[PDB]
Amino acid sequence: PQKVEVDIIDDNFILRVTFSFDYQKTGMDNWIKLSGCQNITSTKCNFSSLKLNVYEEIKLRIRAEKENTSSWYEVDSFTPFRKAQIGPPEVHLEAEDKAIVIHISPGTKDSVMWALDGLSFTYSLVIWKNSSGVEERIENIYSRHKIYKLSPETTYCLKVKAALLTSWKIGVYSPVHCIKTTVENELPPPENIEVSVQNQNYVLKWDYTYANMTFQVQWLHAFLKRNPGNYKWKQIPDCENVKTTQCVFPQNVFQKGIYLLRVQASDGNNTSFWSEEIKFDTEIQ
Amino acid sequence: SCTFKISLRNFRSILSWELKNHSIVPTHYTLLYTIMSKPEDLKVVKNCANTTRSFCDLTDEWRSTHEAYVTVLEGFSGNTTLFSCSHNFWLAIDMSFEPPEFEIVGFTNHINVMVKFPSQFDLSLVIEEQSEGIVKKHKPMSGNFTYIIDKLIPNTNYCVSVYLEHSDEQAVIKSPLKCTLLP
Amino acid sequence: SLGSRRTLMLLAQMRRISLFSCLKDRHDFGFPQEEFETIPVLYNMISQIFNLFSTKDSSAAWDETLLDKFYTELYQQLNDLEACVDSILAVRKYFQRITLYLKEKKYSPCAWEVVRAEIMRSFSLSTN
Ligand SMILES: *[C@@H]1O[C@H](CO)[C@@H](O)[C@H](O)[C@H]1NC(C)=O
Repeated sequence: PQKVEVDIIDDNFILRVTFSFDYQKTGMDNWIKLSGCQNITSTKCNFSSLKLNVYEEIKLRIRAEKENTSSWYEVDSFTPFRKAQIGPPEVHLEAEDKAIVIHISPGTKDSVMWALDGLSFTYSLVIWKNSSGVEERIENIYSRHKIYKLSPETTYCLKVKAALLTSWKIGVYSPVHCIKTTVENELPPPENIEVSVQNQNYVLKWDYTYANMTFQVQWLHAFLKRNPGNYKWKQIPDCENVKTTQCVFPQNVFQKGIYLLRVQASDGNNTSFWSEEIKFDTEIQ
Repeated sequence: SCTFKISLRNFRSILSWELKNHSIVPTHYTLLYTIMSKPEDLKVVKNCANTTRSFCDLTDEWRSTHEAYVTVLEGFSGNTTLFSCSHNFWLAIDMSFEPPEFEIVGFTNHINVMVKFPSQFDLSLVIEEQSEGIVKKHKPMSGNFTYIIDKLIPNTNYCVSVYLEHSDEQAVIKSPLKCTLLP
Repeated sequence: SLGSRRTLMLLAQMRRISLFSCLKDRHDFGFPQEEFETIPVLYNMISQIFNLFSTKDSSAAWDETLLDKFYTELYQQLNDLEACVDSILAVRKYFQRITLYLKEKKYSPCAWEVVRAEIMRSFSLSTN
């Protein structure tokens, strides 16, 4: 039996005849067959709910049968996890005048391999203009994320790979995806946002460059940007539809913790896109 | 039911309890404990079984600040057991550190502070030196321990307190002030 | 630092029921404490707690306000570790043990308490 050398992505196996599939854990006695991987065509067998944990250090046996004879291909006992490479992540886009939004999740969502490690992904990507091909490389992003400072009616392209700062392990790239930012926002966004405290209550102000705009202000827990699956910006009530370039509200409004903020301009007909975002400790003194 | 207070007094951990709304009150009490991290049987704590007094010295029993302790206190009067309360404790959070006994002696330019220790935690010692409204923290432990506050001056009243500090966030329990002028 | 003290309190506050009534369901998970320079094991350790208490299953078990304050502490903890920049395999297997325990227990209320109290030990161990 001459041994075989196999790599892994997510919940799959990849070889590099028709085939069959066995393993015996280090501490081996018996030999069990993973369902659906016996007498199969392809060189990749998927095992979600097939194999209980990928954290053991196993040994594999492969039955390769060409015509009337079946060869024996062993596999040097490995640990699945140590070998596993992150599958291509899933990418979802939403377009703007000057900006793009990214929603991302592991390909093979609910992957048995990933299990828990998933809420912990760092993503990194490279994006560029469609024709210019100027690639701004951006590493260390979070599961869902927004990109600013772009030109309207313009097609940008990109591919994303996942990474886990955790195990040195880093992943394969998504397919490239492109979109063309919409025509420039008629009402531009409020722009430089700053927050302060006075006595006990709270106040923030922005620059909307037009007179007679209202502004619907929203907040988000800061940590929720790392949690891609299933997420709601809540609006700040004292500030809902205010008539001026600042609005206020008291200390007790935010419990201690870490939040995200954004601001919007509207003339009541065509509203504007959102301002850029910001975070704060809920602690100062 | 019953309220449980856990304190550490001069290097020993004293678990104590008080009862809320009990008409028939117990004569003899028995306290038991185990931890959550392993399925071990409740051990009765030796010295605290069928004691009259409401407090138990658990110093030799509860070594680690890294366990969730579950206690059950039973009380009897009669051919009768009357009831048994349970409660849980995390030493690093629920504990309270009582201040050491101490003395001071004023000398010409300095003070001898003798902290009486007898002969398990990450605790820090702070000897406070307070005078003219001004407080200094000193952070310099078996048997009697002496600490000298030096660079002191004649004819100036100084007031001193000592306490043990686990974490800054958790509250600190200070000794009473003891005060003297230098000779 | 301040995060551990203020984190354990949150875990401590989250308790929904008597530990005495859950004693039956206790179980030794064999946390690999010798693992506790070390940063890579810690980031691994936490990222698991976050991603563990973030399940739809965890959300049904605990107070949302506490859970939240909790995520917030760990969120800041991960950035701190992110910044600076086998053991994990063992730390990961451990969480495999935990995940399995809850399943078998059908996430019973007591089964959740057995785990909460266990994480407080795991965490406190790794912090000192
Ligand atoms: C984008 O440019 C690429 C080459 O970079 C080309 O293949 C593609 O057809 C272009 N798309 C559009 C809509 O211009």
